[PDB]
Amino acid sequence: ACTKNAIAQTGFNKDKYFNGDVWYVTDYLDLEPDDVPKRYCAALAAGTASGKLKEALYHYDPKTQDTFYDVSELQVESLGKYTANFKKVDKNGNVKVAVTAGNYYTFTVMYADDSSALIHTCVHKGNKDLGDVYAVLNRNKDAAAGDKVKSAVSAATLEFSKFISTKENNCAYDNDSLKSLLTK
Ligand code: HEM
Repeated sequence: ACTKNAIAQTGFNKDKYFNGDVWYVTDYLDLEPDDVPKRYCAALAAGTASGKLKEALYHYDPKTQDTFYDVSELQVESLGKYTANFKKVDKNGNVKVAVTAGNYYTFTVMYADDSSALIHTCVHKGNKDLGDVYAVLNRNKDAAAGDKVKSAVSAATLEFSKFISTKENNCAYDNDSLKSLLTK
């Protein structure tokens, strides 16, 4: 279950964030115990495609090899806060699981600059009961979190020391498929 109304960044620059490029998750914080694996790889691309706000997601469990992509058209709740009915797709955008009512996530951009971001997401997926997940993003998949984003974690009244790193999982990403999925 989700419990947080995350506050969007003051002055959030949507066109910079949603520029069609890839963001890598470098660190995350799951508020529910035992909710997701400790070891994981995730990335996304975010952009406008033929006038529509879109996100493409990639998840990979480096131990099980469980892999999945998603694409969504984002709807706007307020600047920096979005809702999105996700469809699971293959890497080429072919639909594996259609959009369904009740399958959606919310997405709040709590901090962003050109190279780093802090987001909150609340995923709703039928009968599961996932909780709040915060993620530190970087444009560079290997970047250690810098002072701007770490300060934003503190300003959200969170402890960066509790975030789990994705860096020791040998994560490798198909950047091309994330970018192309934005159109699908
Ligand atoms: C930008 C950050 C993220 C977003 C927006 C996001 C969103 C989602 C969405 C929409 C799904 C359901 C997809 C589908 O069924 O088609 C999902 C599933 C999942 N995510 Fe994430 N995710 C993010 C990061 C992470 C991270 C960092 C982890 C680390 C463990 C993670 C673990 C999982 C797991 C284990 C599932 C499968 C849940 C299940 O079906 O039992 N996610 N995520």
